[PDB]
Amino acid sequence: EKTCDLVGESEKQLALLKRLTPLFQKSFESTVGQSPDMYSYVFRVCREAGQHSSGAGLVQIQKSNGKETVVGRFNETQIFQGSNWIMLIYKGGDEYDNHCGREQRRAVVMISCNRHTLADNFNPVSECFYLFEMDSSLACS
Amino acid sequence: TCDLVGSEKQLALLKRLTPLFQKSFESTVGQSPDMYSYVFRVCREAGQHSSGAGLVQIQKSNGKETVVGRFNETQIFQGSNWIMLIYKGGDEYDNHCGREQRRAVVMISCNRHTLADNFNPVSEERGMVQDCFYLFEMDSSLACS
Ligand SMILES: *[C@@H]1O[C@H](CO)[C@@H](O)[C@H](O)[C@H]1NC(C)=O
Ligand SMILES: *[C@@H]1O[C@H](CO)[C@@H](O)[C@H](O)[C@H]1NC(C)=O
Repeated sequence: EKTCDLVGESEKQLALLKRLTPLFQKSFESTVGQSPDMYSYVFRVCREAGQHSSGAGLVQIQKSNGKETVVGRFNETQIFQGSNWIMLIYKGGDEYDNHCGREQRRAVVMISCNRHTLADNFNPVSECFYLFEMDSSLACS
Repeated sequence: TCDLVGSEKQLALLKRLTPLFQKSFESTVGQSPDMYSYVFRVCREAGQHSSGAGLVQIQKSNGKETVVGRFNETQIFQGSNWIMLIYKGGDEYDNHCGREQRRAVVMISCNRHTLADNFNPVSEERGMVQDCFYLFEMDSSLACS
């Protein structure tokens, strides 16, 4: 019954967490790259993404063989709300092998207000920083 | 002007933002005594005592300026209806957040009715320090796609 664990205990962030509950059971996926280097990014809200990555909230899957690399874990979550957007952050991903000071990967998902959908249009923006975006009326105010 | 921490993509993005270079943005948050004024500029000096600052925090009680981020260390990304501008290399925290260098993150949302407006931090000095993250927002049709 594990959900998001806030990095630190902002109640403003806990309320934000309850506001996104409607997305907890949805699964977001997007595939970029081209054969044979196609990678599938699967993202979940406060639930585990991927098939072999316990605690991962967003994983990168090599389409060729299904090898999973954790980008972020929902047990190290941060969440902020702007005028018409919500920023979700998952820390504690797998460390880089020979890049970025070999630091733990991290996922940043920019959820934009879209009054015409509860959830949709998830995709990576630019892949020491993994940026993604998606639309949701939940990020509307 | 801005110095990328790089990318042709961010370079085009920097030029796409030129229309905002000579404007200055300010927003004051929190109430007496501990009120703070945040001054933000695009690829241009924002501080009065802080050289190379892209975004500064001014303690209103005494005028102490803190560099939140420098434009000589810029990063820029564009989403569907937003643009994320990042200024790293701000002054280090004194007794918070591992005493690491501050950085400013500004979320520019698409707004097809203003070239630029509604600049403000997403939280107050207090909350921002607690979260070890200085996040700001503003509107601009330049962030529209
Ligand atoms: C998150 O969960 C992972 C499980 O592998 C653990 O290693 C890590 O310490 C946890 N992070 C925190 C700070 O809770
Ligand atoms: C940015 O400028 C400051 C001087 O104010 C300097 O300390 C820092 O090393 C510079 N960073 C880069 C990108 O060279």
